[PDB]
Amino acid sequence: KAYLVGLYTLTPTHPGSVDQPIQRERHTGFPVIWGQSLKGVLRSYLKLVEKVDEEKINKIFGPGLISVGDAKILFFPVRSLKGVYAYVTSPLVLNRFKRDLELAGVFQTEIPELTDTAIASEEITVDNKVILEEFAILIQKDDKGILESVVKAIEQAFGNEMAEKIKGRIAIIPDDVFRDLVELSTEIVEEYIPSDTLFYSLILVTPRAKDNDMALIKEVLGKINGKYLQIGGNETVGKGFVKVTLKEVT
Repeated sequence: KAYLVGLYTLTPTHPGSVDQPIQRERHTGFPVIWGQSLKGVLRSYLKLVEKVDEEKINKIFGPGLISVGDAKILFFPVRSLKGVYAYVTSPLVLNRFKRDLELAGVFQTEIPELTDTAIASEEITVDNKVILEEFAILIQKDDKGILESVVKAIEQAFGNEMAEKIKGRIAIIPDDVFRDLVELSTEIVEEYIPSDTLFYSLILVTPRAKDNDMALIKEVLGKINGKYLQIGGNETVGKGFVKVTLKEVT
């Protein structure tokens, strides 16, 4: 079995590997949080905040019994003329997400290719385009209900509160533009991912597990749903606070 994890940054963040740049995928340039880091904060959180038994932890995480994946960006917040900001994703991102769900053992609605046009909520459209920082991006008419199936996916994967926050404020952009945005619209004071970014990660149970272990895992891990964590450097000046969701896949 698999658990799906949502990470919503509440505060500018510099995860893991502070004049050094944030970690990115070698071939895309997308920001990412390594599963090592992530495992770290999850474990240490179950120890220092949840008071879980150290032994239950060693049975689940090691000194293991699960795999904590790299968290990957699903929605990235961008300055938007109409609306104040938009949740920007893209076809590459969405497909990678669908592929990851399939790996988890799971969303069967065709994501459309886009190269020069966007599909967006109406709430952020100045007819007839979405305007994200510099770029004005021409909008195509959503007549396949893609936004509502995506809002639906958000709701099934991260809950009502998250789907609510996002709904009305969503834009699907050409991939290259999305990549430009996430490379050039990072928070600089040095570099941070913005404070309304949404990440997702998989937790996978080993096939050699028995039902007692599955029960153990379900219990311990369920204690992170709806909770607040810190990740990255600069914790004392208010950076890296995130809001975690956890969800048993079917």
